Amino acid sequence: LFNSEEDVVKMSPLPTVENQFTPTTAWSTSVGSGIGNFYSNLHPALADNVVYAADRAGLVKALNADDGKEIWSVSLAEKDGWFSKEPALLSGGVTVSGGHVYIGSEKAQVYALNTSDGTVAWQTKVAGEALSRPVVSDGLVLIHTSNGQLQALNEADGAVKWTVNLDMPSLSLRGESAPTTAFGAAVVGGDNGRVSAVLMEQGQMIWQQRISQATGSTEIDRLSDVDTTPVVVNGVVFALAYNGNLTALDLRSGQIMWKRELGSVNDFIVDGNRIYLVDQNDRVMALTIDGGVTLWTQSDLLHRLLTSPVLYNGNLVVGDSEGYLHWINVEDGRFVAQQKVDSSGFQTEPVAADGKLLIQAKDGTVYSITR
Amino acid sequence: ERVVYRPDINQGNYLTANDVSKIRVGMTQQQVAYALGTPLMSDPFGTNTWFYVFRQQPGHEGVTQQTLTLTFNSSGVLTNIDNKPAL
Amino acid sequence: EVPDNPPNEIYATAQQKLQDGNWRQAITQLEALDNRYPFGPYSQQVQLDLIYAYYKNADLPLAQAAIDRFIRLNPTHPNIDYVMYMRGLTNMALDDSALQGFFGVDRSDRDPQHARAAFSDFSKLVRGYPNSQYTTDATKRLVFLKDRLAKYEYSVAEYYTERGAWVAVVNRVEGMLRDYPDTQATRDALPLMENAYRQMQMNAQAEKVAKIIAANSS
Amino acid sequence: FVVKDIHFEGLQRVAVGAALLSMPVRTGDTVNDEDISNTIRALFATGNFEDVRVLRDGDTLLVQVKERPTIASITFSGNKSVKDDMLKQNLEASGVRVGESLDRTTIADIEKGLEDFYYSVGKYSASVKAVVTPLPRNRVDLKLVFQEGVSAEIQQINIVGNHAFTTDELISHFQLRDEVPWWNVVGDRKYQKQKLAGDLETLRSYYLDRGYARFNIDSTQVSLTPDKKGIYVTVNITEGDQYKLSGVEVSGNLAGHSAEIEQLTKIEPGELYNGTKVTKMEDDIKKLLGRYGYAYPRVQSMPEINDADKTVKLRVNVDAGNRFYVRKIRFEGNDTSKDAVLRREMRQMEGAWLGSDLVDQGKERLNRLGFFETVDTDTQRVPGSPDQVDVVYKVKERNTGSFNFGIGYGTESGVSFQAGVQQDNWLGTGYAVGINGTKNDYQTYAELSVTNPYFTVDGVSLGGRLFYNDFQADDADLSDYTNKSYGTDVTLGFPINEYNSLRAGLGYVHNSLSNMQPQVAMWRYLYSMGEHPSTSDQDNSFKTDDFTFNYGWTYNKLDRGYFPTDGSRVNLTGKVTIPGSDNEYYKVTLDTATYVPIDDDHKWVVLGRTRWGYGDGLGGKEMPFYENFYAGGSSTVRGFQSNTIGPKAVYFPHQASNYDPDYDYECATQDGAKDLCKSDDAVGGNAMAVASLEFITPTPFISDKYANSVRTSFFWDMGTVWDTNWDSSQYSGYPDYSDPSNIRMSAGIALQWMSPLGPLVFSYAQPFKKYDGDKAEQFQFNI
Amino acid sequence: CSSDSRYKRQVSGDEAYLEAAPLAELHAPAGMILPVTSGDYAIPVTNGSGAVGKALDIR
Repeated sequence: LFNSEEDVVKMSPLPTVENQFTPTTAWSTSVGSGIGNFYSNLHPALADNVVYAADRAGLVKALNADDGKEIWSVSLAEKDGWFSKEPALLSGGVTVSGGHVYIGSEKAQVYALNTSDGTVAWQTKVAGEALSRPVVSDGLVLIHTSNGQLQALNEADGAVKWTVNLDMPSLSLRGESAPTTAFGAAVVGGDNGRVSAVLMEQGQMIWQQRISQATGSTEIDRLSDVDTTPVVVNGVVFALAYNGNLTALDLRSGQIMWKRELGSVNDFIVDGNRIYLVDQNDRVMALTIDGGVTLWTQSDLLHRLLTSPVLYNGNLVVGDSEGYLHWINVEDGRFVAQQKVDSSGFQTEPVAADGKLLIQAKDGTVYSITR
Repeated sequence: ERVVYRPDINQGNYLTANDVSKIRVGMTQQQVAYALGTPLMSDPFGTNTWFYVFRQQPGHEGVTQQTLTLTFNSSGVLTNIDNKPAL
Repeated sequence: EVPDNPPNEIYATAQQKLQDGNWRQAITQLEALDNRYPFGPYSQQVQLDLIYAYYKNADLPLAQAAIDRFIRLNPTHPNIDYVMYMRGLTNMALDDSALQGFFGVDRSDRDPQHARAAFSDFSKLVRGYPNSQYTTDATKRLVFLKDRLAKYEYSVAEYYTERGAWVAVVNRVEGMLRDYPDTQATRDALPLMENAYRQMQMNAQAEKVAKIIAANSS
Repeated sequence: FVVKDIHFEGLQRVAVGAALLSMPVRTGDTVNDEDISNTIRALFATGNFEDVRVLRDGDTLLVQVKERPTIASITFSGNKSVKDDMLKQNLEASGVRVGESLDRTTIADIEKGLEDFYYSVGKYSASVKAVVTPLPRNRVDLKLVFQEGVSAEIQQINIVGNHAFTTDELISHFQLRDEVPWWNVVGDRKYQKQKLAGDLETLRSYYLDRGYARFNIDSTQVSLTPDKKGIYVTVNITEGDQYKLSGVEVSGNLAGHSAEIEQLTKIEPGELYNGTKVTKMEDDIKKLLGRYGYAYPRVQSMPEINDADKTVKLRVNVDAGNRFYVRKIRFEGNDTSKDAVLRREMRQMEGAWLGSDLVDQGKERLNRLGFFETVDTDTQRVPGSPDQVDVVYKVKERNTGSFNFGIGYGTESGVSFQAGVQQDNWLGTGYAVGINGTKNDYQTYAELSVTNPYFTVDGVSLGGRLFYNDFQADDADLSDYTNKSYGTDVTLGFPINEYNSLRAGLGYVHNSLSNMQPQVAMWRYLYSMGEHPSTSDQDNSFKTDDFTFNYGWTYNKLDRGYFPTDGSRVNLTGKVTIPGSDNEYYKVTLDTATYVPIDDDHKWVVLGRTRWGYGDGLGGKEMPFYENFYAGGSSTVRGFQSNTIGPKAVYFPHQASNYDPDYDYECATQDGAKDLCKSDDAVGGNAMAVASLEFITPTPFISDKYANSVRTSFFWDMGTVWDTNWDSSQYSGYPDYSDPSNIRMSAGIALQWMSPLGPLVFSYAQPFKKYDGDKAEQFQFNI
Repeated sequence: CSSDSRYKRQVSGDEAYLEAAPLAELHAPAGMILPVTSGDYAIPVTNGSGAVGKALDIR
């Protein structure tokens, strides 16, 4: 019927579904339509034993953990988005500290909903789309946004501590540069292909170092799950450009002590001296801190829209936005387990929490993966 | 001719009374052409004779014309603001 | 075109089909020559042989290409003037041509778009190449052509006589009078200037034009 | 060392000297192996050398070169949707083309240029590699794979900060269109940043004219999402506020036109600020000055946007040229038609000032030429004075030669045929010729038509028509009504205005009928003729030398006379008789031609065809049964055969047609259908209301090089024809027609095919309402 | 006049530029001198050693 009408495309699926510790979700309590086709984060924060989790529908839940049961469920509104009074469609993921479920919107908003009812204990607008999850630290709800702005908002009552542009991308090379505080600097990357550390006191540029190019005529990866967000394991500062070129900069000057400009790393953690990273090939691999010495790699993972490789249930778990979870041999690259618990899958990082692996997929959003 | 109206004979390019009073006998062609410009008909035969001339007939009700020519000398200095009417 | 052959293979199979009159199979091998050998030693002649092929295949703008592709690319021949001939010779037949001739209506009062170009090239022949055998047509092919410019321009003086825009009669005529020194349509433009002047009551100015008739009686 | 000679190996697109002078050690120069290595690079610095191997025979150079030039072939592959030439332009952007110096350094800018071309396509996942593949003696193949990953589509233009407009109802009237489910299709939603730029300027022209002078679009953040398809556009804008256009300060060079130059800038002071009216009231003055002969009409507004009361005040800077502007005119693109025939279409005269409308009214008269395809103007201001303009009405003529025919049996049953050929004012004569005719064994028809369309400069179309219809309707004889109707019909055209053009003429219709069919409407009008001949036999005659008076008039505002997209032609034509005619009737009729663009792209254009007519006797008569109205079957409504709209002829009881054919041409005859039958051929009505509703429609699979000349026209066609003398008297136990309730219907597609012999319209319909007496010909193919 | 197994036809054409010799020269009396030529109208006549038209050199 509908086959002969349309045209064709291409991608790369998952090989070697492994189950050596046979995985499963422990609860299933999904928020709704989860991350969506905006560059969005809906990262479920689990506090009060409650997965405060949101989707790109404005709907924020309170999925009380060990069953994900609803403590509360609110749907947030926007104020300038297309006209006004529109659902939040959250770009920033759920941050929770105190009675404050901080979620950032795709239109302009960054919230903080009280963690008993989800009533917005404050919301504070950021300039354009909150490119980052609302990173909440030191009285500052630090967001790097669509306009390249490190925006710090007051985490108790809502008040813009500052909003400072660092690396405005071209149109908006959508880079979650999410501002991590290190050495007095909220270290927050560059969406056009840079990395910065910016002083956490009021947003003073400690350094911004250009890492890789911009997307458009200097063609680098837009298709990367951009984690311009600096994972600052000590001041060899591990971070990414817009394509995800891993770079290890100085914390006070940006001196790139080594880089995987060679890489265009999508999702990376620096597990001590083991930079467990989803590469541009979506190869899960381990790198050092003083170099990108490939302590191991993985070709079992190869072009799935992966999450971050996180150690849980004895193995390095990495889901994807194809729903395949993958428990990686942490010592070398091998699928120990695979859980295809979604098929729209997780554009949020696997929250190895509650004794589970809490996730947010796009359709079957909040599960909690076990083995 | 019993016609009261048909598509009318028409023209433009004829000096306003401003354009006549903008200039004087003695005024050079360029000095004449400062706000009069050039006509669309001058004299290739004799002197500078700048014919700014109208033509019109409003439906066989008497044909109209405004032949406002500027006879200069060959130095271009105006010698005649020659403004002939209809017929 | 023939494939990547030696040039004189392609030049011979160009040249025979000129002598065969197989001008397409000349162009098949005049240009497959110039495909890999436009630096052929005869590529100046090939360009002329292209005009020999094109215009005798009646490919007049393609000749006009190879006419200019002679003078631009390989002008090294004394048939630049032939090219200046064939430029207009393209441009003369490029302007006024129709199937209306068997019924008996005009072509020369029409617009002279390419005919003004043939007016140029046959002038550029008799000016820029006045030595040439090609000037012989070219001198003749200015004479009708300025009258073809005249009888085109006279038609507007003819029409604006009908319009009653009597300035606009003289606008063509005195322009034509300034244009054409010998064409009859200009001598026939000539009284319309006086005629229009008399409707505009420039009767004395009209008789300036009437004494031209006393001189263009001669 | 000094080189004695150089060996020039492998050049084939470049010369020895093209090598030799790009050798820094040329022949005779002192040669070094430094100069050899200088020679390797600089011969490669030709860009026409695939490899350079300069060596020496002691000092005698020997340069060994493979070269990448003249490219033998360029291949494109994997380009599933995008055409290979569109990719070739980015190769031709990168200087890589067939028969040319390849540079294999330029393999990448082929591809990087192409993927960035692919970015601007409406994709971003679309990749390309170029392949260099050498071929005889210099040649190469330039193969290209194309990795078309996915296109890009706009998803939601996230116009944040939007404080007077809901972006969602803006997108429905934006250019980036949406809503394609399996129950709605408007067209695809591909990511067009160029439409998006117009969308933000739709958004600007949404705001700015309400009051929003200091509306501003703050920022714009396209969702460069890791899919390379999902495009959201996080636009920051700021409403500003409603301003009020609250003053008009129009000044500058006004040239004595100062009063209406104020009035062409009328606002009310306090009018909620219209930014578009501000620009409008500029050009309001500009055409005005362009009517005086100033196409130096420089008119520049200035809203003094006064936020102290949230208002603006419109300063306007007006320049009003110098007079007497149109020096002369020219024409071009009429190398085949005489220019003064086209100059008398023109209304701007030389020796005038510029009427900019005068230039274009004759150009609109040039637009309504019909023997054209496009018309332009070229209003060259002649320098040296701002009284000096030459207006070159560059035009383009139409095709010449059109043919028609007819069939039904030939060459074996006598010589029976139909003919017809057209000249289309052949190559621009000023003489329109279209000639037709038919000779069959049942009738022989003669007709002539010639027109001098510009016999006089007013617009007098010297056009005459004559006719000799030796029509017998031969069964084997006058056994089915003769009509030897002959004579002439001459008509002249007269423009009194530029759209108002009148028509009038006379008709000599020397009718000579005999053996008229016993259908009552023949006699019913003959009963109004004073004739009461045989109801029961076809033996009866009808002679009338109908001295008739024809008339007409056009309104001509439909733009093209060739292939319009917009406008309206209102074209009247009717007839009446005179005292002295052998019949005293009239017939008035009116048709139209109006093109209404559905979209403003004018490839979606409504076409209105509707026919209305009435005629009866002027006194004591009728308009004839042979003058009654009709439609159906390629006339207005398709899916029928001809004469299916109208009073369907009812017979008297009949015996013998002077040889009624034995059970053929049966007419309630003695040979069948006996005693008051009715055939399903329309004798038609003395009144008419029939129509057709076609559409200019785009064809995205037909190349629009001739789909602007092919009018693929879907229709639903309808209409009624009734007689005000077919009232239910004899046609009472039969189809009665007295009203516009006799409507036929069909829907389908017309396919106008502009051949070199003209437009060819083939149609197919299904009669969805078929009234009484209607034949069905769904397959109707006309030439 | 009557078809006889693949007859042929007749067409028409024009080459009048070839035969045109300079026409009756416009003059002017004194005090009335129009410029006679404002272009390449006044034929800069050369008729060097060859024919008129396509009878001349072909390549």
